[PDB]
Amino acid sequence: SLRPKLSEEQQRIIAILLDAHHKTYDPTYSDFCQFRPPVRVNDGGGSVTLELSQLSMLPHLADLVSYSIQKVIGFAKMIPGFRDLTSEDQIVLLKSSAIEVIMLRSNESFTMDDMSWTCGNQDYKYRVSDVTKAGHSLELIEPLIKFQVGLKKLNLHEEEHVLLMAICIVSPDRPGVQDAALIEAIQDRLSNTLQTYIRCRHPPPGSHLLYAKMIQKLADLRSLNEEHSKQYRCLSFQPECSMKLTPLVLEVFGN
Ligand SMILES: C=C1/C(=C\C=C2/CCC[C@]3(C)[C@@H]([C@H](C)CCCC(C)(C)O)CC[C@@H]23)C[C@@H](O)C[C@@H]1O
Repeated sequence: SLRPKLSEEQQRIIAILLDAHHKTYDPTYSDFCQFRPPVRVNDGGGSVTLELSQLSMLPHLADLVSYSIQKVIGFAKMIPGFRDLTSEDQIVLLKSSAIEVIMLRSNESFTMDDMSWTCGNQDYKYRVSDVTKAGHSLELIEPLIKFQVGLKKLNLHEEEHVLLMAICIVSPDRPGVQDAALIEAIQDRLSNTLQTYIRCRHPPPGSHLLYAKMIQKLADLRSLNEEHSKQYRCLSFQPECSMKLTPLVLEVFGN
C-alpha cells in the first residue's frame, strides 16, 4: 500500500489552489447585500403558477450565481496549467462547468444544522423554498440537497475541496473542447496530486475509498448540470425573465 510523498510541484499546486480559493471565496458573504434584494412571496403551497408569475427570489439568486461565476472565472485562471490552454478551450471549460463549481463551492455555506445554505441573517439563508421561488422544481432541488449532504459527509480537507473544483473545471470530456489531450494532461496532474494527498495526508477511516467517492461526486454533478439546464431553458420562457437575470448568466446558460 505505497504512500509516495507529495512532490515539491504537488505541494506548490496545493498552495496555489488554496490561495486562489481564499482570494475568490469570501466566507463572510459580505458582498451579498450588494445584490438585488431577496424577496419571498407567500407560497406555502408551492404553486408553480405563482412562482413563475412572481419569480420573487430570481433577481437575488441570479445576482448570487452571476457573482459566483465571476469568482469561479478568477479561480480557474489560477489553476496551474489553465492558462496554457487556448482562450477558446478556457471559455468552453468555464461555461460548461460553471454551475457544477457553484454547486461544489456552495457546500461551504451549506449546513446540516437545518439543510440550508446559511450566508448571514435570515435574509441570506437560502432554503429549498427559495429555489422554488426562483422558478426551479423538485427534480433539481431534491438531488441537489442530497448531493450537498453527501459531499458534507465526506469531510473533505480544504486541500481536497479545492482540488475537486479544479478537476471539475479542467475536464477533457466537455462538448466543444479542441485540445482534449492537453486538458487531460492538466487534469491528470491535479488528479495525481489529489490521490497522493489523500493517501499520505488524510487519516483513516475517512480516507477509505475517498478518491473514488470524490470521482462519483463529479458524475453526480453532470446529472445536476443537465437537469439545471433543462429547467433554466423552461424558466427562460417566462416573459420578462431576462431582466431578472444578468448578461453573464444569460450567456452561460442560454440556448
Ligand atoms: C452560489 C453560492 C452559494 C449558494 C448556492 C446555492 C443556494 C441558492 C440556490 C443555488 C444558487 C442553486 C440554484 C439551483 C441555481 C439557480 C440558478 C438559475 C436561477 C440561473 O437557474 C445552485 C447552488 C445554490 C452561497 C456561497 O456558498 C457562495 C456560492 O458560490
